[PDB]
Order: sequence, then structure tokens, then C-alpha cells
Amino acid sequence: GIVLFVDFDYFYAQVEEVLNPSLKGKPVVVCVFSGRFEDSGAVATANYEARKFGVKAGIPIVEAKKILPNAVYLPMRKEVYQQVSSRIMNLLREYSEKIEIASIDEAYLDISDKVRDYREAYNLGLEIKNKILEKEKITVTVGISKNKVFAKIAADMAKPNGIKVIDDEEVKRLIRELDIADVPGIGNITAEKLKKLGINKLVDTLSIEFDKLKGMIGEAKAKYLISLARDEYNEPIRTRVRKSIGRIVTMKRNSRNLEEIKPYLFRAIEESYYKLDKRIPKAIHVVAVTEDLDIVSRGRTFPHGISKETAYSESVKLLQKILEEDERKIRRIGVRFSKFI
DNA sequence: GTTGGATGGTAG
DNA sequence: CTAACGCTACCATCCAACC
Ligand SMILES: Nc1nc2c(ncn2[C@H]2C[C@H](O)[C@@H](COP(=O)(O)OP(=O)(O)OP(=O)(O)O)O2)c(=O)[nH]1
Ligand SMILES: *Nc1ccc2c(c1)Cc1ccccc1-2
Ligand SMILES: [Ca+2]
Ligand SMILES: [Ca+2]
Ligand SMILES: [Ca+2]
Repeated sequence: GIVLFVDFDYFYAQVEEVLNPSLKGKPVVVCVFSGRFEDSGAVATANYEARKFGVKAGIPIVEAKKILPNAVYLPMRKEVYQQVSSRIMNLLREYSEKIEIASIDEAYLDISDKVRDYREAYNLGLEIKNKILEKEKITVTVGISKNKVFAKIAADMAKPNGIKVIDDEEVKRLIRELDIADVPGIGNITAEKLKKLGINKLVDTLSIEFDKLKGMIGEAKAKYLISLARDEYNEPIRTRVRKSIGRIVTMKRNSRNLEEIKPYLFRAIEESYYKLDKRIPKAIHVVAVTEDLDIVSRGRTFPHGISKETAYSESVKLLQKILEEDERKIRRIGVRFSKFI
């Protein structure tokens, strides 16, 4: 059983460079502007040139501009990128039918019935890399391994513009040697709990007792880690099926004023219903981000589909509920539909 | 119990 | 106005419900 993982290089910045070859070689920062002040907002992604200087996803635009003022700042165009994204996701279909599209920029192919061994797998990788390079000018990074988690880890190790195999030998090796905080799904909070426990390596989960580990990092995460370490991890490549559409946005100034807030809430609903496209959701959630970035939400599930009209009235009763039950101002507001028929 | 909803935390 | 864009997926927990 063989899994090939593709993940596009600095994707949005790269699409801008292909849309503007002059930018190539020089720092490019794709950022969302917010409208609260001169350069309010955040960098969504930066090319590798930029990154060398500290400009990366999540930092304030006004900060990035401290560091790199001469650099090129470009407003995000999610729609332009999703189109390139989709063309690429179709080229990959041409190489395997069983494909798990994981994000705007990464997909898992199962290539078991296409290649005989990792050698042929590698070569297919090479071929995929060329094909996406020919037709879309984007460079990707490819990871090949026995399952999804380790094909991802391969890609993480190989990036910019690489291709890397992890054979059943090195899967065994990495279970013993890789920092457990590099295993997909293990972030800062989970890593600091595992260290306290004295678990630094995937193999260490077999030596600790299960109930004690459950106690710390939850059941789901426990099993996942154990399975990885036992070499039993074998979730299949399933087809992407969305469970949530949503859209939440940052207002021009903080407010508690229902009149000031609605136009945001309703532009949120219009885009969500538009993204839904034939999907009927049974549940709606209004989500507020307070003046100090704590996240608060309220919602409702109906026994039937939510019409756009019902979404309106309900989204306002939900927003009110928020303002009633929490007195902080509101910096971002938006909506999330779910539980589709 | 196992299930489902509301809300929230963690991750990518 | 004075820093923090925005997307989806999954799991944990508290807390009725339906036996
Ligand atoms: N707005 C926004 N988009 C993000 C963020 N993180 C990732 N993305 C989007 C934009 C990226 O171009 C796209 C793919 O990002 P990756 O996580 O795969 O890293 P990226 O491809 O941009 O550079 P790569 O060499 O992996 O690191 O996903 C983020 O914090 N904010
Ligand atoms: N707003 C936002 C935050 C994180 C991520 C996206 C959007 C898309 C994406 C893809 C892969 C990893 C992380 C993110
Ligand atoms: Ca990616
Ligand atoms: Ca990427
Ligand atoms: Ca990690």
C-alpha cells in the first residue's frame, strides 16, 4: 500500500509570481487588509525570500512593513488561487482516481494499483512534479510513504520543491527518532503535555500506560499516537466532503450596535449561502470575536433545512443572545452553517 | 450507558 | 485608529433525552 502526497510551495505568493514574473526573486507578501487603519490586517502568506527576514503567516502587516518596507504587498485574491488550485487538483486526478483533496493546496493520492514499489512511486512523483510545472508553472513538494501521516512528514522534511520517500525501514526508524511534536496533529499545547509526561518520541507511547495518557491528551489523540507507533496506522484515502461552510469578518471598528453590526452579519450570510450551492444546512452558528480576541458563539439546530430567510432572522436572535450574555465589544462577527442534508 | 446539541479548544 | 487576515475538521465536555 502506497500513498503519494502533494503540497504546493508558498502557494498564494507563488500564484502571484506566476501571474507576475517580475516579482520572482524578490520578497512577496500576500496580506488581507482590514480597513481599521493604515495597513491594519495580517499577512496570509509570504514567499521564501520574505520568510528569511521573519515575514510569515499571521504577523501584522504593519510589522512586516517594519522589517521589509521595500517588499511587495499584495491583497489576497482567494478566488484566483482556488482556480489554479482546481486545475492542479484535476491534473492529479489524471494520475490517480482515489484522491483526498485536503486543502486549497495539498492532496493525497493512493497509488497502490499504479506503481509496484517506492522506486516507481518516486518516478511518478518526478512525473507529477514536471506536469504541474509544465501546465501551471507552480512548484510542489512530494512525500511518498505507506500512509497519510508519514507521506505528510516526508513533505514537511523535503520542502521547497522536493520529493522524498519514507520506506518501511525509515518508518520504523522515525517511530523511534522523530520528535513527537513533528507528528501531524501535535501542536504546542499537546507537545508541552507530552513533555511533562516524558514522551518525546512516537515509540514512548507504547511504554506508557494507556489510561494515564488518555488522561492527559484525550482518547482520540492517544489512540492515533499508539497506532502510529504500532505501525498499524492505516486510515484510507477518503473523498473530501465538506461538513461546514462559514464566513466571519473583522469590522471597521469595535461595536455593540446591532445597526452597525448587521451589515457584516448579513454579508456573511450571503456569501455562505452562495458557497453552499445546493446544500441545505440544518444548523446555524453566529460567531463573535470580542475586542480582546476571545471567541464566543451561539447556535441552533433545526429538524429541517434552513432557508436563507430563516438564516437571517435566526442569525439576529443569535447575535442578540451574544450581546445579552457577554458585555465586551465585538471586533469580528460571522456565521457558520453545518449539518447538511 | 450511547446519543445528540451547544459551546469551546486544538490544529493545519 | 495605534497588532493579531481567515478557512475547515475533529474532539472534549457538560448536560438534557431517551430508553
Ligand atoms: N490567510 C491565511 N492563509 C493561510 C494560512 N496558512 C496557510 N494558508 C493558506 C495560504 C497558503 O498559500 C496555503 C498553503 O499554505 P501552507 O500551509 O501549505 O504553507 P505554504 O504553501 O503557503 O508555504 P509552504 O512552503 O508550505 O510553507 O494555505 C494563514 O495563516 N492564513
Ligand atoms: N484562515 C486560515 C488559517 C489557516 C489555514 C487556512 C486559512 C487555509 C489552510 C490550509 C492549510 C493549513 C492551514 C490553513
Ligand atoms: Ca499545504
Ligand atoms: Ca504548501
Ligand atoms: Ca507539531
